Amino acid sequence: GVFTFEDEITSTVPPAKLYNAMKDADSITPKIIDDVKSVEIVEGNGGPGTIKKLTIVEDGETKFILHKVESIDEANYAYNYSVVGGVALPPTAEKITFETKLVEGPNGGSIGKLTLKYHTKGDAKPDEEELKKGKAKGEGLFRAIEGYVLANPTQY
Ligand SMILES: Oc1cc(O)c2c(c1)O[C@H](c1ccc(O)c(O)c1)[C@H](O)C2
Ligand code: NA
Repeated sequence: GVFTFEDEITSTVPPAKLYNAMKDADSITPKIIDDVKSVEIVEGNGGPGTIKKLTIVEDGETKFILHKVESIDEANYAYNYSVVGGVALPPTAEKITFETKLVEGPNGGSIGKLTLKYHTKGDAKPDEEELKKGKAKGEGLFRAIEGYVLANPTQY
């Protein structure tokens, strides 16, 4: 079954900038996120359908995550990817989809909507700790990309 969750977040960065930085995530994330060591494209050109392998470290052990780029809807400043393999993929889960979309916020900033779609096998439900972990991850990437923009103002 598919279980969807949406959280609303805010940033002081305007959406066009955040969005341009969201597209450079493969370069930005390994710098900022300590556990993330690299992102390699396995198949594709970077657009929808592209498969990426992330190499991370957890407990001094190298582990691998597989991502699939799902859709990149500029008109709605949106960037969507799915975890399709690895330990970021809980044993009882088919797939996890992470969507981020941005609109203008009150004061030149942005309002973000982070969507988590947890695909389970058959009639299983998502494990609550795994959900908590997946939301933290989604928010973490957003705050990485945001952090990089705030710290490197001339680049965006
Ligand atoms: O081991 C991790 C740690 C993380 O903080 C994250 C991991 C894996 O994977 C995701 C992630 C990490 C880097 C990316 O470039 C990306 O698009 C997604 C998550 O959102 C952030
Ligand atoms: Na790193």
